[PDB]
Amino acid sequence: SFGRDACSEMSIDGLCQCAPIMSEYEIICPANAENPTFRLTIQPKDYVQIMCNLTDTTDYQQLPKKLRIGEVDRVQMRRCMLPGHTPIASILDYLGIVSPTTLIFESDNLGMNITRQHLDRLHGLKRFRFTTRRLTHIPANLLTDMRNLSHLELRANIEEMPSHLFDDLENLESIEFGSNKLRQMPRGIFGKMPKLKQLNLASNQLKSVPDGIFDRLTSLQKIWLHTNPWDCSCPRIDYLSRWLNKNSQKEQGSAKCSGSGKPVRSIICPTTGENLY
Ligand SMILES: *[C@@H]1O[C@H](CO[C@@H]2O[C@@H](C)[C@@H](O)[C@@H](O)[C@@H]2O)[C@@H](O)[C@H](O)[C@H]1NC(C)=O
Ligand SMILES: *[C@@H]1O[C@H](CO)[C@@H](O)[C@H](O)[C@H]1NC(C)=O
Repeated sequence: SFGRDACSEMSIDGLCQCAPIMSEYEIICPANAENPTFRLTIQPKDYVQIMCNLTDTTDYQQLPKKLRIGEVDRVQMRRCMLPGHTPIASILDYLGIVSPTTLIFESDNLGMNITRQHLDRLHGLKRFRFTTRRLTHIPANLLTDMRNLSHLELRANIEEMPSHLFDDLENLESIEFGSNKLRQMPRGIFGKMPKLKQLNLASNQLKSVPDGIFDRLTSLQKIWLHTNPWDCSCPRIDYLSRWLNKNSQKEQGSAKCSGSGKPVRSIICPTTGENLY
């Protein structure tokens, strides 16, 4: 495991400078650079922060060599590029990071779209957060085999969500899809969520939801649907207005009608005699 002795030795050969700050260590790569390629913040047996300043994926060869961080709970990556068509776990293995349960990936310099391969060997994760100001495509197989995942956060200006995104994922307790550009929610997306307690869909472009979309959320406790331009015309808002009125205790904040500004829960649609779902 990385400690005092490893930090002192790193400052001797001067490939990367190391300085112990508080109960943590700061690694600058390359040494004495005004704008370093890598700035690592390591707290042994707790967390690792990787601050990147890369122009292209080949800059990863400038990472500290033979570094053995060991077991940590959280890995935070900031401004880092997706390592081409190579898993993110390969960066983690090279730095000697062992079995992290939380991965945070935040970057405006991705260099490419995220794939299923980028998450290979990260099946053990319990918490995953992907953040970017860049418009990104979410493939249908992105979260396949992420069976230990209980907390998912995607803030990547996503417009569409694939229908089979949560296929075979059953341990999910929290889904944070707020502050994206979502115009639609596909029917059957929350069909197999027996443990889901929190769902955030606030600050998107949702005008409607398919009928029966939340009916299988048996463990649901909190839901965010505000800051969406909801179409409160009848019968379009019939299902959501009735559902929000019945589950009023679960709603966090207030979903409002694009026109009037009235809460969605206050709409009572008349009966025309048509078929319901
Ligand atoms: C990111 O993806 C954009 C859209 O990709 C399209 O959709 C996928 C499902 C495939 O069919 C692919 O062949 C299509 O191109 C691209 O337009 C965009 O260039 C990609 N971004 C980068 C940086 O490569
Ligand atoms: C990243 O490096 C460039 C020079 O390549 C520099 O202009 C920029 O300020 C650096 N970013 C930070 C956060 O220091």
